[PDB]
Amino acid sequence: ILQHPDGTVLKQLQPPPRGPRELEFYNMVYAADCFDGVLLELRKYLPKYYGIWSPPTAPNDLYLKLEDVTHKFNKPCIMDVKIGQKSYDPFASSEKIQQQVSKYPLMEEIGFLVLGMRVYHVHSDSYETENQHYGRSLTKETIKDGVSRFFHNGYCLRKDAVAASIQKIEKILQWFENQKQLNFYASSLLFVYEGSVEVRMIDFAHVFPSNTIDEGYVYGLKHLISVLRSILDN
Ligand SMILES: O=C(Nc1cccc(-c2onc3ccc(-c4nn[nH]n4)cc23)c1)C1CCCC1
Repeated sequence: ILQHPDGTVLKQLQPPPRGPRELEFYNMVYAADCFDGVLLELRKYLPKYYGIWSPPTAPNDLYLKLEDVTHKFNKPCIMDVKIGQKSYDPFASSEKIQQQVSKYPLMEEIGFLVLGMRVYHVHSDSYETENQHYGRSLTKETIKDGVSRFFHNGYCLRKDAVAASIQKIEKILQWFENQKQLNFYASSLLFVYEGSVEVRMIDFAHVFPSNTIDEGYVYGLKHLISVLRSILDN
């Protein structure tokens, strides 16, 4: 992800087939002549899409031009959470499945994985960053405290941001409970709050047509909501 001053991010397409699939996803959703009520509603929860972009002198180098969801914040606190019970898609080989489950074998049980966070700390005027090994080290015993860490800001637990996060996730869940045409694998929620709320769906390299509820994604959202709810009792 490259941040542009104009309030956008440029995401370089991942190698095939992932990058092309993510392009086609954005193209389908933001199709100008689209009057599909499900897809129109979905736009609210995605970054705004500004189309494919490539450098003037390099047509080979493909990017997506997306809304920077963090742009309107002064000191954004950011957390990326991968959602679902399976991080592999319906066309993965046995080895790919093994690779994906190996990456975090608790995905089925918990239904989400923290990819990382950046937390602004007022007292030090500095950022605490956690990488992918942080979330992958979390178990059922430590997931609540693992998530809570994100909301430690301003000499307190930011229960305001926790409650707001629940409310925004709930709307996304409502969308998922009113559609059976898309299933989402290895996609994320980006959480942002002001450290000095946004919750948006990102990363669509493994979104596929379906004729069923995305039960794994729903499970993930519900468990995430349950964890966040518990944090409100801290
Ligand atoms: O700091 C982080 N992430 C971050 C930082 C700043 C801006 C944005 C971001 O803002 N709008 C976005 C729209 C789409 C995408 C995206 N990424 N992959 N596909 N699409 C990203 C976007 C994200 C990470 C590292 C630790 C905590 C999580």
